[PDB]
Amino acid sequence: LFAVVHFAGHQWKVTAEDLILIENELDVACGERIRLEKVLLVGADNFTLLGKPLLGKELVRVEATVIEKTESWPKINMKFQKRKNYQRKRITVNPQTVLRINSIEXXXX
Amino acid sequence: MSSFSKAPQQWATFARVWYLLDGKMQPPGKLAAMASVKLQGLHKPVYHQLSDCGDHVVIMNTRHIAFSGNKWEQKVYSSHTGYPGGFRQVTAAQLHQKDPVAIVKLAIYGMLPKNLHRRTMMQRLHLFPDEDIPEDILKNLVEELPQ
Amino acid sequence: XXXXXXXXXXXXXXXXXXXXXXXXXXXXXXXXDYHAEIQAFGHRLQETFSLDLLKTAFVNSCYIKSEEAKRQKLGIDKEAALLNLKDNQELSEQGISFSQTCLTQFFEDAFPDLPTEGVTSLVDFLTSEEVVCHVARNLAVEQLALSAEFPVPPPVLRQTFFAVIGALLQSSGPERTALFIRDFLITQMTGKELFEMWTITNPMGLLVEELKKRKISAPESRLTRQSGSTTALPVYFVGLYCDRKLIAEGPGETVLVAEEEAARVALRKLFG
Amino acid sequence: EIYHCRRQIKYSKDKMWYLAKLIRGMSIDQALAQLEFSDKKGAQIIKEVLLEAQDMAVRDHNVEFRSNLYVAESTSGRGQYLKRIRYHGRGRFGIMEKVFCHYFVKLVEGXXXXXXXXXXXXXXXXXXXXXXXX
Amino acid sequence: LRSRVTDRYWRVQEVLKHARHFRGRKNRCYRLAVRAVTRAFVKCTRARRLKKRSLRTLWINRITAASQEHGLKYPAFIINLIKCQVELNRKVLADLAIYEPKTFKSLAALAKRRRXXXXXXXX
RNA sequence: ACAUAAUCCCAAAAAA
RNA sequence: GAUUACCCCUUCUACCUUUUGCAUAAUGGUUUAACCAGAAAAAAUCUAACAAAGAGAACUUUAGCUAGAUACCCCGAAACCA
Repeated sequence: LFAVVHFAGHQWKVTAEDLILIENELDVACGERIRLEKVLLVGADNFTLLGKPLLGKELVRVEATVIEKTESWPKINMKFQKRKNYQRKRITVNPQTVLRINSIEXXXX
Repeated sequence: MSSFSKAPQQWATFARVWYLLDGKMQPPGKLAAMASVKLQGLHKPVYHQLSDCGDHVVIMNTRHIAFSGNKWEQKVYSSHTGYPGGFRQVTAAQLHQKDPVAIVKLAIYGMLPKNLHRRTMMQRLHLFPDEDIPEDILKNLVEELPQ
Repeated sequence: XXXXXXXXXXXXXXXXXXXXXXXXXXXXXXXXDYHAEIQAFGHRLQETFSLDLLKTAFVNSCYIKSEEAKRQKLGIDKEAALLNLKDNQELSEQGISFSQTCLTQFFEDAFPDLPTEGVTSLVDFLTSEEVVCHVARNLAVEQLALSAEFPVPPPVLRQTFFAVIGALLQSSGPERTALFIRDFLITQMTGKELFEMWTITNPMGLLVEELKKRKISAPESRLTRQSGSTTALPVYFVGLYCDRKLIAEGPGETVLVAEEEAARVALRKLFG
Repeated sequence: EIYHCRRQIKYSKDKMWYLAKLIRGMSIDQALAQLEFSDKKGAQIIKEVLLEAQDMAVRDHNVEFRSNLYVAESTSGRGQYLKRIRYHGRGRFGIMEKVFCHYFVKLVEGXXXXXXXXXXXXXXXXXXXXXXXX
Repeated sequence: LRSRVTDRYWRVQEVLKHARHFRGRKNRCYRLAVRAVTRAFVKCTRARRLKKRSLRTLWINRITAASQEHGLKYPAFIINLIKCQVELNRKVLADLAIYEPKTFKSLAALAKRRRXXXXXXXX
């Protein structure tokens, strides 16, 4: 039994107890419990539910918890042009957020 | 289970599966394409470029291969040595009359990507002009896709 | 100034070839007091009581013996710390017992279909020293632990951890403890190792015992097919059934290993 | 451990390194015999270094059994260079560099054990099965 | 009057600190270290740009394989998924194409169903 | 009909 | 980038100078350390002082005058003369 959610313009496969990092900040305080939408649901009894262009809010639910807001290792981006004397060095650190998936809710209709 | 921080999925490696391909009138080089697909492992959803997950393909009756058109006499295989004027032209006809298993193999030899994995997957390919397979005492999977 | 940076670079380069041992008293930079630690300990966790028992939980016999030793050596004055250890050992005793009872209740309620041997194995693995001590070190209990000789060694941190357990048992009661421990241990397991350590000896025979005990049916292994490979490993397809009904099927390199894995999958299959 | 060093001696470092690697790992006796009957300029010098190392081993460390001594490490460093003028034709002068070698010898007690034997079939069957499972 | 002091030596020390694990004089000499560092950063940017392309191609190959196992090709599967209003990315689709053959089998079944219904409605 | 080893970028193929 | 505590596979035509255009089989460099090549305010813009006056016995002035702050780097001849 696993689900497929969508956030920050990126789709992800989520399962219970899983830890998933999402881009930047969700504007949510650490320790709080948030709900996410559902692109797809697949039950391990081989029973799949796929809605379009979204799944049932009443039918299925996904609830996860935010651990903290971290920062990925610094990436060095440099642009260089040959004999134009053009060199631009920029160090960019991508912000991230740690989400702990806790409860995947499935109810019968 | 568990997945962490944007990672591609490959675990370790798996065991290759030996396949059998029939001869008798299938077009040369048309078989080499799919045989190269099986050689690379492009038919497997678990495929990886570096892992070299490709399988082992065994083809039979390579002399019974059939090339269309006038290309039988008109196809020229070039073999050149270091010595000056060592350029040799061998037609598909005479080559079939001498060493047929070379032909199809050459058709495969141009399909695969270069460098290492080419020869690596090339050693996974075996051809015979007639059917004798002691390796068939060892049970393998048979795939039939004639053209 | 260049002198301060040369001295900082020389100290940072001197620390590479020389590694000093970890000290417990000089560990924290700020002054370490009992009340500060127990206050933060009370603010983080839900409920915390019995500050005396909590402080006693991080007290070890080695520190007391060393202290009394220094008292005898110097001979300046004489004080009695004796009550601490005597009060701690009891909390540890009750702690171990109640931990066993609680975990037994957990395995009883969660997995009723689990045989006695499986219960014993899982309890032995869950109460194991290495795992619990690992959880300890991961929870940074070693920072709150007081050890004169060395902070690192497991006999300190483990007994300290159990003392903390018992302390939570007496002070906060069972209802809180059941919340605390049950959360961590499960999250720690995560593996197949749970049933693997019980499978270390005659997997087939164990399956025979389970089947004969439950459905009273002798397991039968039958080869359903074989796909050979001479080079790396041959693949044999081995079925395992009872009363003509197939329980499981699986591939193997050798007949023995194939039967082992088939018996393992069938072992976890009857676990539910 | 018994250390011995010789500095400010003038010989080719690359040439001395030949006899330096020769006695490395070898026992005291075999190294002695070798250096004795080895033909080169470094033979005598390294023989002297070895002899002095043995004398220091016996006298200073008071070793009970001389057979328990072997050569653990031997190395050759480069010292200062003496610049000389080599006269050539057509009024040109080349620079002849006279080199130097600092010989260092490190000895450790106990019986010498060195195994260069490696089974090909075992190593292959292990490394392949471990690489295929990773 | 000023001095060269430790500035240049510290800059060189930093560049060489970033020049570690490099081969030859490039992990030793300063100039070659810089020359290799520039190329290293350019390659960093370019490979980080083409990484998405490589992953996309790989995923497309995997999905193509899993599709061909069911008797249909990749483009037909894509079209069917488009007309099925499925916005699912090829990454997750490939992950399902590997770990969960059942879901991909269902999607392929619906694909063949939509294709047969369109071919029957067009006739 | 030009002068070192072939094919006008691999191998082949066919006539949305 | 992946991948294993190492590597093979995949993605990329040195730097500088000179040029319409150089990875170029155009130029310079063995490497390293160190040395080494934009220092001139008239009119102007700008910050302040006072204002038909400014400015330390000198000049300017139909809003000026005074002060401060802003832009124009090195090496090399063949030869001439004493």
